[PDB]
Amino acid sequence: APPTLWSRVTKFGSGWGFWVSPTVFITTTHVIPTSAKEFFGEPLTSIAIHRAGEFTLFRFSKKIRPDLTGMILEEGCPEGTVCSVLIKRDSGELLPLAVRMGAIASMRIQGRLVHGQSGMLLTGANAKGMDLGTIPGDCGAPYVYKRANDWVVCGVHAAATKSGNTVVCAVQ
Amino acid sequence: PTLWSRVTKFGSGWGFWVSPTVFITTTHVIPTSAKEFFGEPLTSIAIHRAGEFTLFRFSKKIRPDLTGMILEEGCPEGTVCSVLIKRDSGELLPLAVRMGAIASMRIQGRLVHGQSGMLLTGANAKGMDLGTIPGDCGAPYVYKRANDWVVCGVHAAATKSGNTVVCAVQA
Ligand SMILES: CC(C)(CO)NC(=O)c1cccc(Cl)c1
Repeated sequence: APPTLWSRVTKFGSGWGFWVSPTVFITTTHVIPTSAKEFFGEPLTSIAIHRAGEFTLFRFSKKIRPDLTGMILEEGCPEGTVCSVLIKRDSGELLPLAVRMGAIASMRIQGRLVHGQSGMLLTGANAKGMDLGTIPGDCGAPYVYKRANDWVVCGVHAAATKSGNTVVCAVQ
Repeated sequence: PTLWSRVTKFGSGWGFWVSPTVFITTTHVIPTSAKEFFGEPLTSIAIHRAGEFTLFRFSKKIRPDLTGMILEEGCPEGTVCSVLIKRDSGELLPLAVRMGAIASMRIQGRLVHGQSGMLLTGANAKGMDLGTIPGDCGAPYVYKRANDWVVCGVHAAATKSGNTVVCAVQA
């Protein structure tokens, strides 16, 4: 995946978030530190927060990442789209996991209720474990795909089944 | 402890540590001029070649951090293998491959003998981290059986799509 998409993937709370633009940062609601009152040197009172279930968007009143171009964020993607989930792992290792995207879904995963766009990993027979599949610390990683001219981000990693291929992308 | 630590840059492609002393790769990626590999004189290395499959056995422990894994001659038809691709970018790209019969296949004008496979990414336009490229040769084919990982061969070739592949196998 292009270096300019990896540069946007930022370690955050118990997981990750993603810079859509110099002023817009997206993440999974449950990775946000619940005590936090300051983000990137800005107080809460200078930030517009848009929350839909497991999807959170932060809009800043100054350019926090002026090195970046604004890119397209969409509310999920068409059924059958193949996306990459841009996962960073132990020691500048980059893991762009291939996922075939499905229907909007509500599920119960490890007792928790989760809603977003479902998908199936295309990495192996079963993706149990960290070599072929996701771990809890991957939450907030972006789902991206190429419209063979440009790249689109269509949501953030919310949950995965224990012993399975199924993942959920939280969407705007 | 990870399978990915076993995938190592080698010659024009990659190879895989099966054990502290056993390394497997694709015959055509191996340097044709060498007096040592991994600091060990070629004098003390056993080389077993079968077509596009090569196994090296070293006289001392090169990777003492590793346990020995199961190596088999291919896998049953219908098995969904993972090809463990490493890229010079720093990307790790595990891709699902549905495995078919052992055959001699015509791939970009050459005959290649090994186990056929097709990627589950399928459609085409792999210009997205969705298919193989020539520099990926020697990457291992693995799958989970019970609690056990099995390595069943090495990446030897692919069609122009990068979606129809050949896994070179032992013996
Ligand atoms: C990435 C950092 C170091 C900063 O955002 N993460 C945390 O400080 C963190 C992690 C887990 C839980 C809570 Cl409350 C905070």
